[PDB]
Amino acid sequence: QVTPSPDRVKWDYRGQRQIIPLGQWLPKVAVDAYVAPNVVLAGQVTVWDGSSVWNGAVLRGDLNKITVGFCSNVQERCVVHAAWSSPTGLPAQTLIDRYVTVGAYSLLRSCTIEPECIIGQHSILMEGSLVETRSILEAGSVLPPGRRIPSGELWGGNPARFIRTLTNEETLEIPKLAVAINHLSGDYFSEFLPYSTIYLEVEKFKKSLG
Amino acid sequence: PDIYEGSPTPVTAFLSIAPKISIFANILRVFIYGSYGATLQQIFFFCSIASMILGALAAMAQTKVKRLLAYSSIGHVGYICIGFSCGTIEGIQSLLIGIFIYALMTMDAFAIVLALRQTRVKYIADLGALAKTNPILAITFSITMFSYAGIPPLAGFCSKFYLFFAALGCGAYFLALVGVVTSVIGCFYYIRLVKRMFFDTPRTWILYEPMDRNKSLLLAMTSFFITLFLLYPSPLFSVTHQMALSLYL
Amino acid sequence: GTLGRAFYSVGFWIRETGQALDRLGCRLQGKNYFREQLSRHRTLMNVFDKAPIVDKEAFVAPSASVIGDVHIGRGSSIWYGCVLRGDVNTVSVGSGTNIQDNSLVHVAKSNLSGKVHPTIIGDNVTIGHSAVLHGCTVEDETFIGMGATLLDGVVVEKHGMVAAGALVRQNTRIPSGEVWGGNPARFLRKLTDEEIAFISQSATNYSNLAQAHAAENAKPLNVIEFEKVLRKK
Amino acid sequence: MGTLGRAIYTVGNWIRGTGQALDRVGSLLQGSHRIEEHLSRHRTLMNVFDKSPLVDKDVFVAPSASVIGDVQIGKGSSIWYGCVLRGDVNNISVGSGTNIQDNTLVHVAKTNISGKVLPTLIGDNVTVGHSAVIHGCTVEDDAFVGMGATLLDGVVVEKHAMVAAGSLVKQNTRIPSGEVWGGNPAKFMRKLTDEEIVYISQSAKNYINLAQIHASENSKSFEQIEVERALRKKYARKDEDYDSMLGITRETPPELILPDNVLPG
Amino acid sequence: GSKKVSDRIVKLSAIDPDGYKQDIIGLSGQTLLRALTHTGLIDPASHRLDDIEACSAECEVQIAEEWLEKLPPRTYDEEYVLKRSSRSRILNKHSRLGCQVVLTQELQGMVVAVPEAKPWDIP
Amino acid sequence: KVSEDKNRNYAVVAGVVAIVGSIGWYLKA
Ligand SMILES: CCCC(=O)SCCNC(=O)CCNC(=O)[C@H](O)C(C)(C)COP(=O)(O)OP(=O)(O)OC[C@H]1O[C@@H](n2cnc3c(N)ncnc32)[C@H](O)[C@@H]1OP(=O)(O)O
Ligand SMILES: CCCCCCCCCCCCCCCCCC(=O)O[C@@H](COC(=O)CCCCCCCCCCCCCCC)COP(=O)(O)OCC[N+](C)(C)C
Ligand SMILES: CCCCCCCCCCCCCCCCCC(=O)O[C@@H](COC(=O)CCCCCCCCCCCCCCC)COP(=O)(O)OCC[N+](C)(C)C
Ligand SMILES: CCCCCCCCCCCCCCCCCCCC(=O)O[C@H](COC(=O)CCCCCCCCCCCCCC)COP(=O)(O)OCCN
Ligand SMILES: COC1=C(OC)C(=O)C(C/C=C(\C)CC/C=C(\C)CC/C=C(/C)CC/C=C(\C)CCC=C(C)C)=C(C)C1=O
Ligand SMILES: [Fe+3]
Ligand SMILES: [Zn+2]
Repeated sequence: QVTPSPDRVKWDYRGQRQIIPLGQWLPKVAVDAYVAPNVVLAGQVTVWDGSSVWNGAVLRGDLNKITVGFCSNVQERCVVHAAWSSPTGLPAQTLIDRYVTVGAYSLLRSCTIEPECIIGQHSILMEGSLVETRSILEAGSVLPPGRRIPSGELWGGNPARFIRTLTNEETLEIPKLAVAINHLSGDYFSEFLPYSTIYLEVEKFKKSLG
Repeated sequence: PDIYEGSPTPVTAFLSIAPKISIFANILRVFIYGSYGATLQQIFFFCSIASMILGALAAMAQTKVKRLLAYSSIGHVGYICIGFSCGTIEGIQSLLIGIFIYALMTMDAFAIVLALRQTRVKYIADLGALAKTNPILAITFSITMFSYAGIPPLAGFCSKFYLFFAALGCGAYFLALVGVVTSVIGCFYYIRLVKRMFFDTPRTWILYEPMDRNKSLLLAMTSFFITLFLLYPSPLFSVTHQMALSLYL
Repeated sequence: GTLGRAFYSVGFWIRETGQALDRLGCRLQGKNYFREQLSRHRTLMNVFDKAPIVDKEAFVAPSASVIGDVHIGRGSSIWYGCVLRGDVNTVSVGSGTNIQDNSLVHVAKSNLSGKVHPTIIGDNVTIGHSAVLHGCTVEDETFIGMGATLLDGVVVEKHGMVAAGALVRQNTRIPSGEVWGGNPARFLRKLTDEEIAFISQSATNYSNLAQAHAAENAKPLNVIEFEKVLRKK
Repeated sequence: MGTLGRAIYTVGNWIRGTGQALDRVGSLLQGSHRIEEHLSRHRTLMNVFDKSPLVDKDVFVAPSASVIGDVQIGKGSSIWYGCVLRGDVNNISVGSGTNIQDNTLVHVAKTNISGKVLPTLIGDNVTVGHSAVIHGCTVEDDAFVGMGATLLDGVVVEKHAMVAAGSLVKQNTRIPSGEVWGGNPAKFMRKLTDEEIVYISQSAKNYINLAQIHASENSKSFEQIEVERALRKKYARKDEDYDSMLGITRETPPELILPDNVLPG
Repeated sequence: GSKKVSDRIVKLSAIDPDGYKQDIIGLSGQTLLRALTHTGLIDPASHRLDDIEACSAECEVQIAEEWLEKLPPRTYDEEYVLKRSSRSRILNKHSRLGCQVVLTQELQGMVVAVPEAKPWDIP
Repeated sequence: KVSEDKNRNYAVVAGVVAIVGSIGWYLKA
């Protein structure tokens, strides 16, 4: 039987809280990091200096730690999660290292991305998978559990396969892309004062109700 | 060095400055105002040379920040005691100027160290990539190091200038040679920190938590003083000449 | 321009100061309600002067994100969870076009990989659930299958179809009347006339469904729910 | 209280008026370009066509989720952040102990191109991974749908069957019991080991436990949020040596302790 | 996927200061210290870089000579750090700095003894 | 209508006294 509750909230005037603490696990956001207003950060999430998390992304650290490194970006509608353990037996936290560009609509679960990597749009990185430094995944790639992307290589496909070895110029371009995305995120960061004025609207909405 | 490293860092910062001021006041008023004479100035002369040499070499050996600063302070008290040794009004004035400038520089350095202790800074190598993760902090710390090295026109240049002024004023050329050598050694181990923050590309970075308002304001003021003191140094010069004279009149 | 940005920046200084003054006034009266964590999501968001222009007859779900210079035509619909970001370049949506739930229509964030292409969506276009459109052109009366990804430089010609879950690589042109699918997307077959009829009728149905949902969302916020949330213990 | 209290309150009123005037002047200086933030208009549960969602008492529905129209959700189920369940032209039914992960879309069709158009039926103890798309299909009990998978109209996922992460399951495809399918288009990969069946069950119960802590946090009032913010700040660090000098033992308050069933051990 | 993390995994055993043997995991190309920090056998906070200039022998391990022949010989700096960090200022012939040992496939099955942790957190 | 926190009100008075007394101190010196 489906027995509902009369008191369940249908419309919450506050909207979805961006920062969801879980016991003592409080998401940590650097003062110079951009987090879009509708992003959800829950539990053991750390967002470091210069990084950015864009509209519609969800970072849920309720089974393990989630880290977004220096000057890295998690783009629109990405979901980043983690598990208690990985099939490889290595620790199962999700580590996004520095100068990493995670393309929009990407799904990450208990994966490690070494510094200076680009994840193509609409990609999937599964439990215990590893992307070595200075590597690129094409859009739409699927990396199964415990699979590895060797350093200095371009991969792609469902499932991902070796395409070609990257040139040094290409690998030099990766931190530049991360820096450029941080520069763009600065413009969004400058649109928000430290406080919103919504509380005034709440005040008058209350007063109109007595 | 052992006490400075093992004590809590705020204790280390406090011990690095205030007791020197108090004890140098005592030394001035006891010896300078009293009278056995050339023997005691020779005491401080030999101890100054030993302190400069040992401080330079031992600091060059250090891999940890606190120990480096401790040995740096030992070398600088050698530089300062050269002024007491020469036994002139300008010697006392230069000693006071050195104490004041060293105190302000030490306050700057320990404000940075205390800011970095929030992420448990211990080794010089822990500063790697600081010019990337906090550019204005890496520049501020670099100004402090270059001031410690005595590079003009930073405030630290006064102590070097007087060291050589007294070497050619009291008539001491071994002292000048020692000053040249130890100054070059000091510059090397001070610019090693700048190299670590600006030139190195380590595989693992340490990201530091931003400092509180108190330390940022103190750092901002001490950094303007260190860069701009030589543009308007008259009040310190006049007040230190006043004090040197007041010891006997 | 530059003067506009200078005044926009100075304006923020004055505003920051005024809001701080208001918080001081509230603190003197013993109120902490300004501490409440309330969502700062804006359905339409400007980036300086780049602001969304939305037709009055277009449905935009409140949870959707429209950022920067984005044009939405009459009878078009932006569904729940959609994200449209035109900042480095523009995004335009024609009349009678549905952008389905959780879809993403955006442009290149940086010009590092070359000049940033705009995203052009024509009239009576269907964009399926959770599709990704990145700096591409989608002509009138075409069908983009849900979960499909279209990269920059792609052109979907009129009555073209992109099958669900397809990955259309950069600069690919999809000819008219053709069904392309797979990763990478390749020619599968020709479109049948019944499929064209379904394209048009599904678009007209979506415009009516949009109307219904816009009327639903436009209803006044219930005060009983507000009082229930306020009086929780 | 008293005359001093009243005077300070009046001065606060003056300061508030001045601050809001300064904010208006600053807005004018910006050329009025800044779209103002407003009260949230998102409705977690919404009617359409006079259809109301039927949600059981103990269901976690994230505030950012969208449950619209003719949707039924059974006991112990959970709808996570950013999920959209749009039951507007047809029915959506979710069984008991079933988790619909973050950013998932579930939808239905009024009339399919060919065949009998069917509602979207998700059974009991089903895991649906992050950012999946479920469209007009049937997922039977104890089935698993991988993250980012797409199920088209008429698809049937049978009991104890798996759809791999990233798969595109074409219309009317049937995933038989005990098999795992994947790819684009989805096709048979291999049989499911017994350990993987146990995994699927474990997934479902772990989610049931996770839903509890998330539901508890998302339903807290302003006052409790403030109380727990202060408590979290107080107990974030420690000086046990000074406590031993004082002869006291600080204990973590129970509102900061998670239940054991969600802890890694 | 023709390239797995399992291709780089190195099977290892560590004996804790209490004497109990534990089976641990590390990647080839990474240091023994990282493998030891995965399960907390050595506190990661005590040795955050893999550099000899940031080492006070917090990574120190004892290895029997059968596995010592399969490692490169200790450098002068390594022996300096080990000797000065010794309480008795004596160089242990089976001591290695864990941060200077890079794991390889040839070290599969190596047994390592982790001594009691030295103080490391300077006030 | 009224601020009820007595200690807060006293602190407000103290801050006001500090500000006004500082102004007077500058003015009469
Ligand atoms: C506590 C939380 C519980 C939850 O809710 S988990 C939900 C979030 N996570 C997921 O959805 C990920 C589910 N896992 C998957 O989808 C895995 O890919 C799946 C189906 C288990 C297969 O993984 P494995 O068993 O490790 O792969 P395998 O050993 O059978 O390899 C056989 C060949 O198939 C290929 N492959 C496997 N994974 C794939 C995929 N998803 N898609 C497509 N292709 C795949 C793989 O390349 C492999 O080798 P080859 O292709 O023959 O050369
Ligand atoms: C000639 C002297 C002898 C030689 C010594 C030279 C020592 C320096 C070495 C030179 C080599 C190159 C040095 C490069 C440094 C330049 C870059 C720099 O410092 O930029 C800073 C700028 O650092 C400063 O803040 C400097 C401020 C000093 C103020 C001195 C000016 C005093 C009067 C000015 C009045 C205010 C401005 C008037 C106009 C608006 C930016 O810091 P970030 O860490 O990147 O970001 C800061 C954060 N945020 C931008 C968001 C605020
Ligand atoms: C209509 C025209 C009149 C417009 C007047 C505008 C004048 C405003 C000028 C700005 C003054 C800035 C003063 C900065 C100090 C901030 C004072 C403050 O924050 O008030 C606090 C604390 O107040 C104090 O403790 C002493 C300072 C108050 C004295 C200055 C008040 C400024 C307005 C004067 C109001 C009193 C006038 C009438 C007195 C009978 C209230 O108590 P708490 O909420 O418990 O404090 C929490 C901690 N925190 C400081 C972070 C907020
Ligand atoms: C000479 C070269 C050129 C120098 C130029 C000097 C120019 C004058 C300086 C201008 C200052 C500009 C900034 C003024 C506005 C800042 C006002 C501070 C507001 C304040 O209340 O700060 C509080 C903290 O106290 C503090 O942070 C203040 C204390 C910080 C240390 C300042 C010195 C105090 C001791 C004196 C040392 C002298 C050393 C000499 C050897 C609370 O701050 P919060 O609300 O953000 O919360 C902090 C979390 N707990
Ligand atoms: C590398 O080879 C070796 C040495 O050789 C450097 C040694 O020594 C020793 C052992 C013997 C030692 C250390 C005796 C030396 C101790 C002394 C002189 C006590 C004084 C302490 C210090 C720190 C010296 C400071 C004094 C100075 C610089 C001069 C005194 C003051 C003035 C002139 C004013 C050993 C084992 C050794 O293997
Ligand atoms: Fe080491
Ligand atoms: Zn649909």
